[PDB]
Amino acid sequence: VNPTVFFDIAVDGEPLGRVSFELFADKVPKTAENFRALSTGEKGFGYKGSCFHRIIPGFMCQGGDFTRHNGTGGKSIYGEKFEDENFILKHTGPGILSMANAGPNTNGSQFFICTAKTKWLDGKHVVFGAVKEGMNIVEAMERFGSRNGKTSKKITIADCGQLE
Ligand SMILES: [Mg+2]
Repeated sequence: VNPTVFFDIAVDGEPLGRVSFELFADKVPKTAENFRALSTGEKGFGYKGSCFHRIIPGFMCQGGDFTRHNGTGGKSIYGEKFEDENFILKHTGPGILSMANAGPNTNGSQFFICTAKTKWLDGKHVVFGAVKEGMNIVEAMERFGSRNGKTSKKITIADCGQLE
């Protein structure tokens, strides 16, 4: 069954709300497993405490760089980076969870949550999940972003893990 993960989002250290995702392990097991493990923190490193360093209203919220917190870092549980598992799922609208990357086969730990349909990313970024609960919290997060993605407040993952 597809695992479910949650993020407890905070603004400047204050709780904002919880966001949960369903990970499509049935279609992209390797990619889903990477995100799941990073969320539980079972490997000794992960998303807990990291921030969303790039938030662009009307486009997406990007995070996952738990090593450099600026988009230059992050790593997977399979090594620094791993292959594009497949492009079965498309960016069909708000709530889509997809892997950020630096070109073909450079998936690490960085990911983004779409806040709109972004078809031009199809075939370029691997989609592996979708917001299940808390899409309103994701939209709320946009209020702290900007055209170039720079955030006006510190948006962090105060806590995360696996549900169900
Ligand atoms: Mg992949």
